[PDB]
Amino acid sequence: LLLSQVSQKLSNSESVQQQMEFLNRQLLVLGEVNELYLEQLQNKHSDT
Amino acid sequence: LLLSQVSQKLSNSESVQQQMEFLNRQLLVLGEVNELYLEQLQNKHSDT
Amino acid sequence: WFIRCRLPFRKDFVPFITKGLRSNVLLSFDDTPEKDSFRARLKNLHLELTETCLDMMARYVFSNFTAVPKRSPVGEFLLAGGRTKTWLVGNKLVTVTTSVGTGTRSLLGNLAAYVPLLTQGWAEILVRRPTGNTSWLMSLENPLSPFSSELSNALMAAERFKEHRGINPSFVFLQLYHSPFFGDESNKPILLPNESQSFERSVQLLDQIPSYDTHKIAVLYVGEGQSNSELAILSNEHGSYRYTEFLTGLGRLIELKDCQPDKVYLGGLDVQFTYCWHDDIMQAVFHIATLMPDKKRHLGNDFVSIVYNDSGEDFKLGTIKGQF
Amino acid sequence: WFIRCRLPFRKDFVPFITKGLRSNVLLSFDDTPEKDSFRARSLKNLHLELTETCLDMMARYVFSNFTAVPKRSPVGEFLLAGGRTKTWLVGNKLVTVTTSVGTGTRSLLGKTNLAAYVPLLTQGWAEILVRRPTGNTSWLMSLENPLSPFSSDINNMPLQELSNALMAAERFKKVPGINPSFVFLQLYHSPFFGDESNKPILLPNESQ
Repeated sequence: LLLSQVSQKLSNSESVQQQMEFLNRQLLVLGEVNELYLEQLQNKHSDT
Repeated sequence: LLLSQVSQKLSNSESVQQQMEFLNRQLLVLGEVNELYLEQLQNKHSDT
Repeated sequence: WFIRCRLPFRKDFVPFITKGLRSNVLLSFDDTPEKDSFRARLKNLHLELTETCLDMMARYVFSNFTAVPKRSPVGEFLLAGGRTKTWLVGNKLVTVTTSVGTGTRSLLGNLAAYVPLLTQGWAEILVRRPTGNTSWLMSLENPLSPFSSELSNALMAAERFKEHRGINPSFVFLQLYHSPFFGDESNKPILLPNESQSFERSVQLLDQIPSYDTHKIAVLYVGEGQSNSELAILSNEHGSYRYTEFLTGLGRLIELKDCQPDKVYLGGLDVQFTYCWHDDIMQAVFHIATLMPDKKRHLGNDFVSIVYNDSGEDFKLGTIKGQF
Repeated sequence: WFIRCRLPFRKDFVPFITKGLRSNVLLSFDDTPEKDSFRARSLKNLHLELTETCLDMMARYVFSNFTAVPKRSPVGEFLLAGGRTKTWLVGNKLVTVTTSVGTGTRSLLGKTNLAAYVPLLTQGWAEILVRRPTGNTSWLMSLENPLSPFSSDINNMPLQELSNALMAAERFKKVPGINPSFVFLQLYHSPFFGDESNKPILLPNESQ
């Protein structure tokens, strides 16, 4: 069981740290999109 | 006991991989909506 | 001025503002005055105004955002129909809501056994003070009672985001307000009856009224011989070139359609440019121009009008039949 | 027992309980023995402390149960690590507010054109933790009212390069933030505070 567990757990820890950094950046990408939306309205505020 | 802990976290880790994979998708949809908003900003902001 | 001033040294103003305020009042008083608390950080109308001034100072010192909220779409979906309550406390109006249990990922599709526990964490708090309303999406971290009542920690709090893609709501309220040994009626938290549709209706009507000031102004273009016409005035179109120019640079406008919500004044959704000045404290719409064509009443009801002369001694107030 | 007591029909005894409590303080002293049961809103000094602790525990465990230990998810730490903080004592409760300055983001980047207003991006997140006798519990928060579209300089917030920086971060694999004082002021500013004891107190952050 120990052999199986370490052979799985190395990749476990690595991909989990990945999983972590990926989700944090995804959460950050939301602030950008929100600012985009607000600036879109600001611009879109004026009529063509 | 220690190995039980390790294998349990393994199952939790591998089981949460579908959830980790989900995040990937949302990344693409955020990217494309970012592009859409940026180009909306283009054709309504970069005007004459 | 307290709005547009630069962020630093905004606070220290509040001392002097409050000083002038409260020294001004009490020249004819019945009530013992109440100061601020920023040392840690008919006269009825007078007190109303002073309260409003303090409210604005508070809500606007130390930072400045939109005066209204706008919860994220996935947010709204998450607490959709969650169990909610509301408590008047002082002059504020606190309100909270709590999730129901349904999982976004549960719909998205192991760990599906505790998705009610995952979901049930997040709640929402919302305060409606005189100077506008703000809110927050609350997220719990203190877990359940395991002994009495291997779980995805990060991805749990993940799904609470901005625009990505039941627990008794009294809980958090009594959390943030439970100094027990006082608050008899001076600062007594007060629940309103969920049954009391009258009280709920009154709270709604309160939401219906805007936080910023209201102004609407009628802009007219008379001609040269159109003086004292009273129809060629209104029925006019395509005013002089100079009048049209002055009109272009008159703030900003928003076309009336699906794009513009009732957020700004939508008076007369029928037909176009209807330029509308706009900032945060006040908002002035120019409800009618020559370009606009109840309508006759629409422009006969604007209390004040700017009018483009374009004649020689065109106008006297007696000319216009606009009573308001 | 009140813990082991069912979550439903838990509030029921609460007044009776404090009644049973106030009826044990009948004649020991009656300075401020008032009811104060939250059914409305929903030496003998040792006896006062007793009543305090018991009703506080009830309030903590009425309407649900929850362990008295908070442990923030990694996301919270990443966001508000080293954040600008402030703690007050509204009454016997200990309230603490913390505010993020986007430390981990600027870490993601490791350029004033970006780093100048990088924290401005995530300047919304915050965290409020309250420690009562019954333990401490907290919540992470995200204000959801955008900046003043014109009076709070949100237009001059270049973001295309920020998106480019975000892509770079993905490849990697005066005051710099808002003042947490704001949130607290918001959540308790009944301007005519009608109970002097309730007047919140800011402990001086610097004199340790």
